[PDB]
Amino acid sequence: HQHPVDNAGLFSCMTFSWLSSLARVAHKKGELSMEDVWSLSKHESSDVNCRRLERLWQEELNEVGPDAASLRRVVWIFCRTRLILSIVCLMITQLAGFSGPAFMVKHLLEYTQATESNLQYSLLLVLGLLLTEIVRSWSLALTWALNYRTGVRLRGAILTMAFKKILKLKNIKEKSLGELINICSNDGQRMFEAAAVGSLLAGGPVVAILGMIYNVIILGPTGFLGSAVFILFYPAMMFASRLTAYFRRKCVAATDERVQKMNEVLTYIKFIKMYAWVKAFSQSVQKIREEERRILEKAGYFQSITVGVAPIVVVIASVVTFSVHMTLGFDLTAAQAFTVVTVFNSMTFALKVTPFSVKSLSEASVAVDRFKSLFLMEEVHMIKNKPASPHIKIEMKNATLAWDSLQRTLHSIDLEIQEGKLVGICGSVGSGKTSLISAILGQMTLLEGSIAISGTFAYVAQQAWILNATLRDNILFGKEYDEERYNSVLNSCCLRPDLAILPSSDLTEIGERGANLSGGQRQRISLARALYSDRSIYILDDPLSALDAHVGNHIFNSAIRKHLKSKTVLFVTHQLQYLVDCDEVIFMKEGCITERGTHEELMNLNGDYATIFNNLLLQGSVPWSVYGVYIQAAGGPLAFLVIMALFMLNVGSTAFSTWWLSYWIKQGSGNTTVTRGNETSVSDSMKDNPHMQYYASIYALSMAVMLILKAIRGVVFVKGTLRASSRLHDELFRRILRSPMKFFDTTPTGRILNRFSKDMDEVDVRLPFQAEMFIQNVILVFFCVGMIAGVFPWFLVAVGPLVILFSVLHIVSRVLIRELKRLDNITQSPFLSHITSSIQGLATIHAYNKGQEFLHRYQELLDDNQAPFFLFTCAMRWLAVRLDLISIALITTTGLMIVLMHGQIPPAYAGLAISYAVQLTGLFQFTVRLASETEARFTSVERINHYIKTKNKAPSPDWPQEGEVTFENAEMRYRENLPLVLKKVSFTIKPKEKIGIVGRTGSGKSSLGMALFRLVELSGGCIKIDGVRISDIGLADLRSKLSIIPQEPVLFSGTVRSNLDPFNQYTEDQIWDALERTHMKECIAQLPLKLESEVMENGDNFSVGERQLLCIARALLRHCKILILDEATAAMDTETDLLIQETIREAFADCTMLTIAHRLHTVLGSDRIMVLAQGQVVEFDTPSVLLSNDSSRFYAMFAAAENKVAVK
Repeated sequence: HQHPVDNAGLFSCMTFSWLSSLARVAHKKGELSMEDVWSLSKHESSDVNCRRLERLWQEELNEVGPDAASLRRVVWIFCRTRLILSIVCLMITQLAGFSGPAFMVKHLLEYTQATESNLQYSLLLVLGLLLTEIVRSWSLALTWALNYRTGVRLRGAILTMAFKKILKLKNIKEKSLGELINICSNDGQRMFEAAAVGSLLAGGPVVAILGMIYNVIILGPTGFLGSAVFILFYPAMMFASRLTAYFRRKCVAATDERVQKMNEVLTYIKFIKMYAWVKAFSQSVQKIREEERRILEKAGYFQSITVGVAPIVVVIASVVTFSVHMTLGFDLTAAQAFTVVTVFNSMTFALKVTPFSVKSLSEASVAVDRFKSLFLMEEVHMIKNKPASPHIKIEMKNATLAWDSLQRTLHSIDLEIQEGKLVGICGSVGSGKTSLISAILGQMTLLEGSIAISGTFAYVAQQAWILNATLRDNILFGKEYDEERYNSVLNSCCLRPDLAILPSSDLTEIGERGANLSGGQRQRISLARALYSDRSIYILDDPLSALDAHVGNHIFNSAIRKHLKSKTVLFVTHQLQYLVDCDEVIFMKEGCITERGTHEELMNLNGDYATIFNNLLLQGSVPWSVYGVYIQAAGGPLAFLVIMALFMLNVGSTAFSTWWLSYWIKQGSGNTTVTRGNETSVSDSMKDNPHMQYYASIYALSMAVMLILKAIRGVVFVKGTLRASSRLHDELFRRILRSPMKFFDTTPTGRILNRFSKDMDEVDVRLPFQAEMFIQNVILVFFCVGMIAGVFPWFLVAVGPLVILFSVLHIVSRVLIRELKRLDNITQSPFLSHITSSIQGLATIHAYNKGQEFLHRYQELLDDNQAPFFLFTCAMRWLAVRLDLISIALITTTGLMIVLMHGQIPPAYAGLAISYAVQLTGLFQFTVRLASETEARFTSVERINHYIKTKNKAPSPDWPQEGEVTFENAEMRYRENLPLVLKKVSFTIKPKEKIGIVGRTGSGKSSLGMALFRLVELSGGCIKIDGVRISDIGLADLRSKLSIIPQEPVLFSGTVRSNLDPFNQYTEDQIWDALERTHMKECIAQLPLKLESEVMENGDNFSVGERQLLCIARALLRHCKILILDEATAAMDTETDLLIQETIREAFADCTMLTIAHRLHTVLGSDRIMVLAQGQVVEFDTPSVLLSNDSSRFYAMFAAAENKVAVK
């Protein structure tokens, strides 16, 4: 039966032994492939379960009605038959995992206390213990198998129904926030988890109740205190979890703000370095980091108070019960005490899994509510009426429709067209053509009139849908491939030029791409698809919205007039050009019919259409270096030693408390003789000993000591790990990524913004948690083995082969698990891609007929994703069962060891060995899983560490005054692999002289500005300012003088005062004087807080002119002797332009002025004009002389610019 699951018997299904061959193949080969994973096993396909659920829901709706219908009843009825069997198996395992400690151990200890010699009794008891262990383990395996299969079935069915519903929506208004995910995406994983890890809820209370009753039976009124301890304990941990969640949410808000600021200042680095403004941003980031650190610290304390639930509770309950029981006058023995302790050690198993069940159930309930909210919407309704006459295609007779908002836009619409007729519709903006287009497709609701439609539609929207596939099939849209049709379509739409542009051929994709395409080409492929589809009636809505006249004419005369001569065409557009050739024109205005007839008749009528026409014509290897780096960053070996010492001290304290309990009992009476009864005798009772308060005092002291040590350990570990994480990344990374050069160009800025947002989370939140859990588990295992082997020295024989077996099995398990995970991870993505591409643009999908193709593709991709999930879960259960077998063997060995030696060991030590052997169950799986999880988190540190690893000449400040600018053959190159931009450039500028820069783009205009600031080192020559070489002056000293106004005005978040002067080097009087000169003082004065008013990002509070005026203000604040102006007139109005020229000439008239712009009039008034071409200086003369020379290129450019106005 194909899949092996359907052929296995009961024994193979109970042990998961049908998966064994895959492990052997994975070991032999090295990696797996999708060719031999498996297929799907039937009984889990989408169609069968979808039909079943649909039938159930329809029956429910018919039975009750759409007011009180519930999805919970339907889901329960769907999953009713198997949950009962799962519950029965769980009850059997919980009942059989308690009969061991309560009945088997007590009889064994009581036998040890007796004075006989038998082997049959002890052998029978050993047999009983082993059999109970086996039964418990195998029952648990069966429960898990059943639950996994049921969950997979339910998830598939619900997801397929959810995506089936969406394709028939006629009120699409919710954004792609619910539809894309919460209905057909990972939202079904919650419904899977509710049946996989949900349920299992009646597992804790039952065993807890049974244990409480048994304890009261054994001891009684003094045995009635363990219940009190447990009840008073657990709600405290609930409260601690709530507080941790609250603090975590607040920290999330703060770090979101920090990363927002980091993104804001990551790409302005030229602006920052041009003024040497690196001080402020460091301060701001440091403050935000401090606040985040404090909140994280508090959350860490409250989260770490929790991880020690079980042994602490056991010790507390035992101490209280036994102390109160003894300090009243009573009797105790080894059997009772150690039976009670062993029972206390088995109550705390299902209380390790109840909370996950509760939270999973809550999430599932919310998801079901959302699904039921979706399932009630308006369906589709397609018109099936046929025209009375065969010559009629569309029919309209006094039909009125209202758009559902119900808003009327159409009123008494009547028209009639026939096959082979071209009809054009004209109207203004908002006339109501779109309402008619929406009504003819049947989307609009019907209120009055009759509708008749025959034919097939071909719809071209004003926007291209663009489908994630190859060009050939995208044009094909699921049609048979041909040759003459294909080339006729290409020639008709003149797509051949575009084919040569494509790198490879017409086989690439039109998805995200790297070059995208133009709107006109998208329109061209849209009409290509439409006219290749070969439908009956064509609906064309303004396909030529943004095209040139020529291509419109060729497209028209090639396709519309020839191909669709006999095909009905409906044309809706605003332009009145092609309407000459149309055989019918209908004018729509104010939702009523105005004109009807041919074009010539329309001109004959001479109505509003004539007026409008006239107006228009007018891998994960992770070597040890990572661990070494983390340890070195944490502080050194001393921190490691301190933390390990504290862990060992805590666990040793717990072990000492239990040992003292064992040591008190052995000292029976103390060779004390009493005269009770009628004759003297030596008592054997523990109460008779005169010294009893000693031992109770030492008990209380032990409890207090253990509590104090646990608190100290938690605090110290949290603080140390937080310091280790906070130093490395931020301190040694932000200080380095603020002084590279050119590194910012040949590297995307979207992958340096990352590693500041995700890696910080991975290093701050999860690593300490996982490390703490792992270390605690390992140390506990070591202590348990040592404590057992201390009493019986021969126990260190059955530990060797078990270690060898564990080492053999672990590697195979790890390889199989990794390989199975990778396949699911790789195969996830096309599912999501198809879902997104289908959700975007439902109109065209519903336009022709296509629903079945998309549904089939969805189902196929669903199954291909589903299979490896099931395989992965089965592998995990396989490993768990093997480890359980090892533990059972160890327990049986120690029990037999106790039995075989009798009469030479006191009963108390035998009880202690038994009490410590039971604790070993269910630890190895936890240890292995936690080791893998904490290994997977040590990858971020590697990337961060990799990215981290990869004079004098101070003269007097006489720079001002005679500020001469001289160039002597300056050469520079942007990169070492590119041609030199500047080639022997030399010029001298006199002080207080105005110079303009003109030339074509790419000829080296920006090179002068880049090299004047020494941002890129020159390759030859030298530049001297005021007789001082710029190479001998420090970068900080040189940049503090010159100023440049950028072509685009940018502003940062904060107050106006910070945006004007962050260094607080100026008082208010100069700021007001500067603001008054640019006539913006009144605007700031009108602000309620003036200079304290808050400024949003990008300066959205102000208009463009205000931003530019603020830029000139901050330029005027510095009072520089040398100024560079760079294209201040990009898209700014003429009034503001004359304003800025007036302000510049009134303010910058006492300093050297250099201008680089595309407007000749800006540099017309300059003393001299510079012309550059191909990196060489061409012309250097006054404007009067340059204009007088015809051969000058500047004069030719001026004539060409002037001809654009005089001629036109």
